[PDB]
Amino acid sequence: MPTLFDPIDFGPIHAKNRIVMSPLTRGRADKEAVPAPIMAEYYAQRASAGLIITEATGISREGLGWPFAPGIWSDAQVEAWKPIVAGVHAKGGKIVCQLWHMGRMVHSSVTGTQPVSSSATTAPGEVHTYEGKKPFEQARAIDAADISRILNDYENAARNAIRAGFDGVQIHAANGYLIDEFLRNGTNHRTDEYGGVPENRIRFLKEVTERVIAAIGADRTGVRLSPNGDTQGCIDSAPETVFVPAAKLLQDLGVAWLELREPGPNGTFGKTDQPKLSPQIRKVFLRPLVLNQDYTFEAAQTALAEGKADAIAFGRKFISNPDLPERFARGIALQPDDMKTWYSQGPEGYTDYPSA
Ligand SMILES: Cc1cc2nc3c(=O)[nH]c(=O)nc-3n(C[C@H](O)[C@H](O)[C@H](O)COP(=O)(O)O)c2cc1C
Repeated sequence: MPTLFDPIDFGPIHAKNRIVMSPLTRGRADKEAVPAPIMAEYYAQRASAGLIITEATGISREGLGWPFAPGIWSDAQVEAWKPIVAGVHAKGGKIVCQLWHMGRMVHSSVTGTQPVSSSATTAPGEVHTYEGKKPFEQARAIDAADISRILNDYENAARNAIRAGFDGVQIHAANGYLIDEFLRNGTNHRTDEYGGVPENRIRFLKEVTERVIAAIGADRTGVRLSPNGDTQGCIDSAPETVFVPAAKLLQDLGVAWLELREPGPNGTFGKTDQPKLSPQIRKVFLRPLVLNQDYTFEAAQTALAEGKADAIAFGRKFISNPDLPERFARGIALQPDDMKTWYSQGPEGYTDYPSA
């Protein structure tokens, strides 16, 4: 019954439509992870999205490896995010901060410390640094003092997001970052209460989510999961046995909304033959369910008509179509995105894609 053009409530967040801007790392902050003024223009250009999910935003230096990505642990960062968020609100938009701990996906040259993870494992390929790509480093398996600290960092980051004026947060529990490295049995080789059976592998997600909810409210908390397909060396051998229970826990804790990134067999941002778990998750998580990856306008419209999702998040289309909702409403061709400038430092390929 819903179309992409119909409004939706994400908890108390009143979105004007169901065309979500997915989280996109762009690397237009400074080397100190403080947002830069150009980011205000980039997000204001995209304020017609029913909801913007920010680029992944580091909760701590330990968890933030991506060159020129922002953080939200410090008041300098909070003060720089304030005008960015204000410019979206002034255009009638809504925006949530995606809270990031990268886990084993960082390089020590950026963070100053060894990568941390569920287990002492190594991501495949090479990692981005300020001196170019380097081999990934084997992580260290976090202990109870580290868990306490990391929970504190999620708590503080969530508080700071609200302090900056964000409408809410999304916990980044996807794409082979720290939480995902606990969830999936390909990365989690722990012997303690955080390893082994699915309820143990969900425990870290549970504790992060509980601490964010206690800080800012369940109704202001969303989560992203990526249940299916290897992403950055992280895969589960039987994802339904951990991700359907994870989604149910989130439902029971009061989490306001859930986004699933789901590659398919012919996916163009990763691909996989692991089946998509959205149909099973839709039956256990009953609040707004946002799906993502490879959606066209007609596939998205059909998903909402068939009750498969309440909203769809678009990533690459929002890179090059700041006015994606208007282009869809008006049948205007979608401008191609320039992959060479996804992660570069310029305004080129960032704030210089025109609106219709
Ligand atoms: C340049 C770029 C940066 C991205 N950064 C993030 C990110 O910060 N957080 C995240 O959860 N996903 C990130 N993603 C994944 C997207 O949110 C999205 O899942 C992906 O682009 C597929 O959806 P699409 O087919 O609509 O583009 C990124 C994708 C791209 C292309």
